[PDB]
Amino acid sequence: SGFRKMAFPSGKVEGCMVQVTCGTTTLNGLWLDDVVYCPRHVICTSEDMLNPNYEDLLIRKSNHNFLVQAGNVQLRVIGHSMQNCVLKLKVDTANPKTPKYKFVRIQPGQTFSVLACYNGSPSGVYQCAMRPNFTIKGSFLNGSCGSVGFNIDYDCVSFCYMHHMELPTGVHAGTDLEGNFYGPFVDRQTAQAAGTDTTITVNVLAWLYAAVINGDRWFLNRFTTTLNDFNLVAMKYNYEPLTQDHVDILGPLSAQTGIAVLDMCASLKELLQNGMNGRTILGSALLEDEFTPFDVVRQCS
Amino acid sequence: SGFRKMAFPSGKVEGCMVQVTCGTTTLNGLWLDDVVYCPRHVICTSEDMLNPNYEDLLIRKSNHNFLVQAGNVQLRVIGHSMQNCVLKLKVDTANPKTPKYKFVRIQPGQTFSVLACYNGSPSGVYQCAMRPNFTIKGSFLNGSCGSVGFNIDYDCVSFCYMHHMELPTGVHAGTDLEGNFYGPFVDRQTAQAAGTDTTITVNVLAWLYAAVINGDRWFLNRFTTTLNDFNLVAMKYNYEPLTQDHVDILGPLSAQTGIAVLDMCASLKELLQNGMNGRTILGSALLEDEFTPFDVVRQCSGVTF
Ligand SMILES: O=c1[nH]cc(-c2cc(-c3cc(Cl)c(F)c(OCc4ccccc4Cl)c3)c(=O)n(-c3cccnc3)c2)c(=O)[nH]1
Repeated sequence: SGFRKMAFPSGKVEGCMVQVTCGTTTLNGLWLDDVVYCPRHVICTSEDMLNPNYEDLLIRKSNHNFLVQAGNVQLRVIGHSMQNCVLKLKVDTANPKTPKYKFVRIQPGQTFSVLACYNGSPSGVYQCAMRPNFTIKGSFLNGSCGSVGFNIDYDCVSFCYMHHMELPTGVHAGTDLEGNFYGPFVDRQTAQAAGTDTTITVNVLAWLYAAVINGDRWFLNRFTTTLNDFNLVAMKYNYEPLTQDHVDILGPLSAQTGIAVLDMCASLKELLQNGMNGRTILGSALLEDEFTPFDVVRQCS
Repeated sequence: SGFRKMAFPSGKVEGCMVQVTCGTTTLNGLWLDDVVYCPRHVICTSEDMLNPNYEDLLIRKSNHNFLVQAGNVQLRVIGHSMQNCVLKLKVDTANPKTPKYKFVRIQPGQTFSVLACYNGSPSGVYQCAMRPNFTIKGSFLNGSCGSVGFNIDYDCVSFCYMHHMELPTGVHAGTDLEGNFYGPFVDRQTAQAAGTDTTITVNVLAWLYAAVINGDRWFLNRFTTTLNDFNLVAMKYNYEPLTQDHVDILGPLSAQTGIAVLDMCASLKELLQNGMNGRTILGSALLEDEFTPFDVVRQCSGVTF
């Protein structure tokens, strides 16, 4: 029993983290096979940041301008190329610690673990969700760019996020491992801001089911709702609209507990209306939206 | 910026987890050098766990009763012995992945990372605190016994917890790696409950500093107070006492932030007696007590391993 926000064991990713330096810029890279992946803004100077011409800056670079450092070992860069916002550094030796891996691009609402790193060295690991506005609410200091987010399935690491920058509001933006940003963001210091954040409704419902599975029933009620009536209400609380696909995703948990999805939706509407009234659910005084339907079956009985 | 409940990276410990079976019981063991550590209640049957005589159960067992699995490899047990509530299984070959490590006993209010495993296979990692009532509010399913808790200092793993059982209320109880229980519990299937719990005051203060560091500062006020003054109100609310040791431990955060520790205690005193309005702190409507002052310094300054 019990319910914690749980990250994946970080060992397989720890064995891939290296340090990458251009002039006075140092950040992290991901060393898989004979390729080191990192953010391309490592090649900028602070004078470039406003309107960097990345292709012009890269053409001027030589292999030996890139110092890659794995532990004590300096790695020899034998080639370099650019794919979208990610720099790809060919090195002369394959990482022996390379795990089974794949690059995946995730959807808002999906969760993953972050291995926060500085100077190629892991600082800590924590569990995150991609927000509906395509940012993540991470914990990132200067030097953290190139830290990656991942899930692990059996023994295969799926890389889904690389950290690139912190927006002025204090949240974080980055790319998949093919260098395409999540969201309408670009890697230059120009005015940009995320959409209004919203609550990940399907994740909240999944978490209410987890609470029922662990024995809390104090928030259930006798009501049911239509999908459209629920969305009309939830959106007035800045909750994401719920789709029929979300309703189908919740099938298993609704079966396992004997509570229809639109019954649970009625409970959610009432919680938004009344609050918690001094009580908690799985240890939170707030409705938690960073557990997926999949995570709930993962952690739960 | 940002502030997250953050665990230590778990790589050095993942390489030590193995499976241990006696009869129809399977749980996790910790493989360091040529010794596997795990809970001694692995030698108990159904009838045994109601009132076990462990030395007699262990006498009757022999090396080949212990089935030890390191992934697909199998370790040959060449000796067995007990230290307190932990079983020590000597194997023929040393773990090549053994990290620099030591065994430590922690204090209530100290935090650590838990690597929850099943069938010797690590599954998830999370951060938690040793409660003042010597329980931990973990998340374990059947088969998690033998999972460990640890801290990393520089390059050295400090093992501080081994998981033994779930209590009837859903909180968890275990030992240090020398098999000494945390709190007044026994490894036997009998009625047991934890004492009333309290809030780790120095950790709440540290968390308030983390909120200020991150720009959340509506709760700061003009007043100061004193330990004797704060502690009279605090104990009323089931809060641990604040000691001069706690104040000096916060000095770095006060310094980094410009808010003196006795000034911050005036803020916490007021949140107790008034609560929060409709407001949150670092996105929480509860007062958070599972971050130590060192945790906040390490996270808000970038310390790596
Ligand atoms: O040697 C190194 N130099 C710099 C960094 C670094 C760089 C950035 C960064 C990168 C790019 Cl491309 C930007 F457009 C950018 O502008 C931000 C902004 C300002 C006003 C309006 C819009 C925007 Cl977006 C910033 C960064 O956000 N962080 C960083 C800091 C804290 C947390 N997480 C990450 C680090 C580093 O890690 N190492």
